[PDB]
Amino acid sequence: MRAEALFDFTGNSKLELNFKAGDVIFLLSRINKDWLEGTVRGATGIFPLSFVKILK
Repeated sequence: MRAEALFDFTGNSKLELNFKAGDVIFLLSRINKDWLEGTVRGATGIFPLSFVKILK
């Protein structure tokens, strides 16, 4: 599925997915209850579920 970012998320590590509010993320899977793995802006990485709205 996909998720629309609600807030900007600037990760510290290259393992974390960077994005800005309004970006639509192509989800890859849940890594745990509070985090997702997804793709956007040419990169892949993990990010907090609470920073996006799942489009479903």
